[PDB]
Amino acid sequence: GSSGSSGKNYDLSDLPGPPSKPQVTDVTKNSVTLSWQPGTPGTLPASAYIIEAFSQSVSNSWQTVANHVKTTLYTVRGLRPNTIYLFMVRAINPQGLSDPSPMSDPVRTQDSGPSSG
Repeated sequence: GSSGSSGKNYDLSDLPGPPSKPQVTDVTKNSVTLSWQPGTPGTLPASAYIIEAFSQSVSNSWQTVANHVKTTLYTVRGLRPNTIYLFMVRAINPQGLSDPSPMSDPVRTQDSGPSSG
């Protein structure tokens, strides 16, 4: 469409093109807000997004930390203060998940003080 070239040409895929790397906006002791710009369709439309997180000091796994996200800006919650986190965004469609976004790179939560200062 409004482009017609890329480095590669086609794929063996029926999935959306992935989101951009998220940003980070609001953070607290245990919520943080992520903002990204969306993927684009091809074969099919998009259904929703996921966000995963990973933290060595939480569980050794990547886990789902929001599911069927219908927005581009999302407050994560329930985290641990003074703990590092990673995030990736994933698109969803009628056939699979897309390729992931880039990682957010490791945020740190604040602390469970009030931050009067």
